[PDB]
Amino acid sequence: RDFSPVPWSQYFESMEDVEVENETGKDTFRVYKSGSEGPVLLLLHGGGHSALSWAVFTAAIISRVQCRIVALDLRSHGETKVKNPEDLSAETMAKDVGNVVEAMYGDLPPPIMLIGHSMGGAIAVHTASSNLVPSLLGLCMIDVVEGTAMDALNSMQNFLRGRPKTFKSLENAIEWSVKSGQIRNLESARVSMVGQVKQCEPYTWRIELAKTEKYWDGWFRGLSNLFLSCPIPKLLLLAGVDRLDKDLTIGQMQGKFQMQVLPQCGHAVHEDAPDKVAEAVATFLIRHRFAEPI
Repeated sequence: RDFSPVPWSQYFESMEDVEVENETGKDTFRVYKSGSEGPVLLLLHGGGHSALSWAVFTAAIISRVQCRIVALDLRSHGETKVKNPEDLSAETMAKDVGNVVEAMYGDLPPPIMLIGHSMGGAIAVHTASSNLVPSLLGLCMIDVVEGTAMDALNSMQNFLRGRPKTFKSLENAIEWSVKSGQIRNLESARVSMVGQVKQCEPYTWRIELAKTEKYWDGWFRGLSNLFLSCPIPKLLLLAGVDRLDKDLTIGQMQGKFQMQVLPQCGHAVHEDAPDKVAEAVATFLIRHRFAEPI
């Protein structure tokens, strides 16, 4: 099989480094974009990943509904450069998302649907909840359930600590990511892995997720009810997570959010089964008349 790196340009129409001047100075956030019409799907990746994890999903969703895509490298991930990379509190990260949207569109933002996986799902909710994105019309969390969130992350640490510490080349990192079982979908791995690593000082991991543990409580505490309280249509996609917690079960009985079950994936279902995620998102968008089918 071919494990050579595939660039972002095979999936996104453009990319930009968005400048943001915040309390700690002047930061730059990397975004990969696509499309010209329809709602902007603002995609937030999970811990240790990057916006490139949404590459294959982007091609899949664009072929189903008329929409735009803005995949964001969160603080300390991918190619984003902040002055205080240690601060991964929910508060700061949500603020970043709002600041990025503000810088990208100013006073005339397009309709936006937040979509986040794991850590990104929590950040998506904190952002929507704090009303940091004025034009928000919908919210989606992928495999994020407060009740078991901490346990999901802890089960991962064992794997994370055992991974190779460096790779001779980007191609070897990609080959390892597939053969290790981390990324089942070869297509996604060839493009997304470049976002998970960086050149040493050979490649090494962009971030040691274990160092962010002090912020996990802030990411998930009260997240389920926080999600339910957001005054916009909502979507919960389950893949690796097999159950709702008590809060969401109650919310579901109250009809507060749409829910869909996708094929199991211990990692990122948006990388492993891009079109299944796109199909679910497209259905939701069409259901609420947020976008037109292609």
